[PDB]
Amino acid sequence: WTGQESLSDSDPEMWELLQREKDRQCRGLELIASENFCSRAALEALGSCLNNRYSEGYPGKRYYGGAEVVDEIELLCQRRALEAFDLDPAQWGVNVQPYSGSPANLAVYTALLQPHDRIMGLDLPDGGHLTISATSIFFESMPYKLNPKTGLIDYNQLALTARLFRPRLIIAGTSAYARLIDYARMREVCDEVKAHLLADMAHISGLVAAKVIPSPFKHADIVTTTTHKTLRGARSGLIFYRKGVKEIPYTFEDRINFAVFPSLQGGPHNHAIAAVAVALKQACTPMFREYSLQVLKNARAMADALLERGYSLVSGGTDNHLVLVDLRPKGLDGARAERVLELVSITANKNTCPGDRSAITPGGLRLGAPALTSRQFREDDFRRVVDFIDEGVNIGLEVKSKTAKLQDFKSFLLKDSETSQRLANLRQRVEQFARAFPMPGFDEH
Amino acid sequence: WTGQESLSDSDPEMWELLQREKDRQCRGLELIASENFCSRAALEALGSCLNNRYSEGYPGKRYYGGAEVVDEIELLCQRRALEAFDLDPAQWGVNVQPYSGSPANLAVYTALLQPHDRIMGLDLPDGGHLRISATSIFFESMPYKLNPKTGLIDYNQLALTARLFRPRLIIAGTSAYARLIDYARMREVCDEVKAHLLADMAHISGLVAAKVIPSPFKHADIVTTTTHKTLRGARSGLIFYRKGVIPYTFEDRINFAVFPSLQGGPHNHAIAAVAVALKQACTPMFREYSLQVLKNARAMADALLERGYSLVSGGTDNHLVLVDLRPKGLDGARAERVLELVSITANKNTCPGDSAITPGGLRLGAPALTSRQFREDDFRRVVDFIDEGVNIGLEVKSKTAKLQDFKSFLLKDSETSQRLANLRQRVEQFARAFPMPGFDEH
Repeated sequence: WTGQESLSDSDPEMWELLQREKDRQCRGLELIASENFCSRAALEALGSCLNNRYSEGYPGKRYYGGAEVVDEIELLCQRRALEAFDLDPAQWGVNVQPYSGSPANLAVYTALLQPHDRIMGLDLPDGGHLTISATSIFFESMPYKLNPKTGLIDYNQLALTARLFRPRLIIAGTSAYARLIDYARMREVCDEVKAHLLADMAHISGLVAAKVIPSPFKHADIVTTTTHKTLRGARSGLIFYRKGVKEIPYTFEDRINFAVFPSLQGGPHNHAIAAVAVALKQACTPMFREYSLQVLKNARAMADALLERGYSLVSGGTDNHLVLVDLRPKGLDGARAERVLELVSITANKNTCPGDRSAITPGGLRLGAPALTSRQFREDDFRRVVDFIDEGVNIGLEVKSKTAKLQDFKSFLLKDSETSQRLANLRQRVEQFARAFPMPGFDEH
Repeated sequence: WTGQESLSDSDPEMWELLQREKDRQCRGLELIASENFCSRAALEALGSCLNNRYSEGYPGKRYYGGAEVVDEIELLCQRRALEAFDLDPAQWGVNVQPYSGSPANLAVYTALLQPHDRIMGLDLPDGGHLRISATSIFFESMPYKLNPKTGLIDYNQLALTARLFRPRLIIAGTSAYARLIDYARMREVCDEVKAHLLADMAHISGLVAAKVIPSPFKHADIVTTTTHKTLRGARSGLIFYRKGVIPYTFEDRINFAVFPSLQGGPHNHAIAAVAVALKQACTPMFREYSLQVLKNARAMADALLERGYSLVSGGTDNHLVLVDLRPKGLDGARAERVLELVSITANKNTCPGDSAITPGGLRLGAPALTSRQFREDDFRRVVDFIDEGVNIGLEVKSKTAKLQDFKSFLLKDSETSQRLANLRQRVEQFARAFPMPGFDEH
């Protein structure tokens, strides 16, 4: 055992699996949950010897051996994050250790709130498509809601209801929201009621960095994010925090750092920090701004094509990487569409429409442009992506007429021969279209 | 821009640093914190398109598109994990999503306890340096004790205080303890006081797989671990739990605590790397490696005993040895610093008789160097270099008063820095010649 023998030679079972995922990403239309195709350079650092370094604690104050290079990476990653978001290092700091998105938010909560302190966040922030929570368990949550008429945040009810609830922390964030969040309005409500504003910009950070949308940094105390959504890097988290005066100084740095370690996490994933750091250098470039504009252009193109075929869209359209389809008028629910699209190699997830209760089978569907725009899709290509989605939906409506239960519907897609061929036909064309485009990452895996 | 260009071309600055870490890993003696060197096959899964795959939820119940392949990698990793610890699928399940060890443990607390329920773990379970823990913040913790004279865990005193305190959960686990933990005895206590036994085998779990030390699964009903210490995999975490039988109710709650309570999407690249490594862990080869880790610890202990270093608890049954430097007249602060400057990695440790006192100890481990085909004679050779480091430490501790002055002296003094550079070069020669698991250059 050398320890240096390839994956394909030493573990065929797993290499066979790895290749199926690479083929699927290449052959399919990837529209799911603001995901992306990570670059080769970032991935190289992600699966590297940096995986082997213990480095509990923080750069500067690690006195045990070996953490000297890893210090310089962590400190580099910070500067590049502050650069990507055009932040004054005197006014802003950043903690690059959080293992993913949720651990980033959890570390902010435990840093600034006592157990049982009160938090407010948007109800069903990610769509509610998987029907307690950290927020709800160790602290006292109260949701604010979307306004069912407009599909936008009901900032009024949020302002009115927060005066009564008295939260110490309000979250400004939603991964299933196709419009721009009014951070200044959220800052009003927080200052009045005497609360921290946390901008969770998980799925839109690359857009914020490229300056194709308004920055929550101009208004938020704290900003959390992910690094694998619209930022195009590795799966990781970040926590940005203000520092300096306003002379009463901010006290975020030490509490936020102490919450990540030692309160919640162990030693950081230095492989992940380096892969993030690669992607953030990439994000600073003009190439990434031109990409981010194309993301918006493509999502708007997608939105228009759906509208032009008589689809309803939650909130009328988009200012965003996302477009939320409301399928209820068209006659299909989200679970049904979600499934049918999988079988023709199109990844989406269902989404709860504003107005509908928990027990209604979500009638919407969340789509997003980041992944495919990274494969050099233009507006024409997304217009043609919608042709494929619409055809898939029309198969669904045919099968809805011939079936009753969700389980009847689902079996009928596989077993009815006239349906399984129409799906196979749409799958073959979808796949003929998608393969032709380039793909970021490695050739083979 | 393709996103397909090499790291060295598109980011020379980062590539430089990456190779400095790889170089430092090859030329150094690496004894810190039970860390290891990950297989190339494992790191190839880690550097992969699996990074791109969203899959919040669990296999079989993920109805959004794209998850078909990742459903299989997750379930395969579970079977490969239950296989590696010789666990029957009817009696044991395993959750392979924890982002690391501390999330793996935190998920178990929230799964089983309410907030403010009572817990008991070992005081300073990791050691010294770097209401503190999240376990202290949300729950009501009262620590249990090492016996300050012997070095071992005070099982009698633990049972005394546990009768008073009425804990709901007890944590068996220390990443700074050179001994076997009497899991039978801890279950006897937890049965008596009606409490859950959690076994955090984080640092030792590779040894448990290879059957070279006794298994906590015999006596515990929840087991957490890491996958990058003795298991040699990528950085991650696991939660093993009972199922079957009057049935167990751990599966649903544990799963809910991981998602949606504490985590978002799983890291499927890391899960896939773990799965590569648990396959490696099921082989006779891995058992050779693990026996050699235990024997290289003893070989390291005995060479330190043979120069009259006191070791906490007399020695080791383990992958690591805990060196008491209070007799020798140096502290863990100065020791780890000198060793760092001659490419030897270790960390300071609190000795049983003392907290706010500079830790007069040292934690050294086999796993990493044993993975470079180090034998007993190579570890006695390691102790030679460590001993020369300690000696230089005493040489400087005489000449200088405070740590700020001490550390400055190691760089600024001409005669010391040359004797350092000389020792360093003899360590870097010795180590560079050994083989290294992983990629050639990064």
